[PDB]
Amino acid sequence: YTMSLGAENSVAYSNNSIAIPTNFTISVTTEILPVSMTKTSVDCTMYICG
Amino acid sequence: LTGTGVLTESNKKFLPFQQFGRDIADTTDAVRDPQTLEILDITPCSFGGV
Ligand SMILES: *[C@@H]1O[C@H](CO)[C@@H](O[C@@H]2O[C@H](CO)[C@@H](O)[C@H](O)[C@H]2NC(C)=O)[C@H](O)[C@H]1NC(C)=O
Ligand SMILES: *[C@@H]1O[C@H](CO)[C@@H](O[C@@H]2O[C@H](CO)[C@@H](O)[C@H](O)[C@H]2NC(C)=O)[C@H](O)[C@H]1NC(C)=O
Repeated sequence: YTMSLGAENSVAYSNNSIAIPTNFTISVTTEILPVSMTKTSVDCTMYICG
Repeated sequence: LTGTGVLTESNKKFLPFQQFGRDIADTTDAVRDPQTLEILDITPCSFGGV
């Protein structure tokens, strides 16, 4: 299929109307970030020649 | 098949036709002794950085 970007949401804009929140949600989200790699050492003489 | 390694007793039960043993990286880590029908693990000789 041809992918859809997102659901369409036409915001009801007018020159004298505002939307004010009456409530709130305390939302906890996860962010995973790599920090380090495996520290690998290669003996060049032993690798090439044994 | 020549090489240099420590030959220890093995817990791998070989099939009667198989003689050699390889790990993931295609290196021979197990062998069957031709004189006595027993299985030996080859651990590589101790090495490390100084
Ligand atoms: C604020 O008012 C606007 C206009 O009356 C609302 O917008 C309409 O909402 C209905 C409800 O589903 C939709 O069917 C219409 O298509 C919307 N019109 C437009 C131009 O967007 C809006 O929902 C109201 N907001 C609140 C929080 O009550
Ligand atoms: C704001 O939203 C919260 C939801 O997070 C509402 O809390 C709920 O209230 C109902 C009715 O009192 C309870 O049955 C739910 O168990 C409540 N949820 C939680 C998570 O406590 C709160 O009442 C809303 N406030 C307003 C003014 O709309």
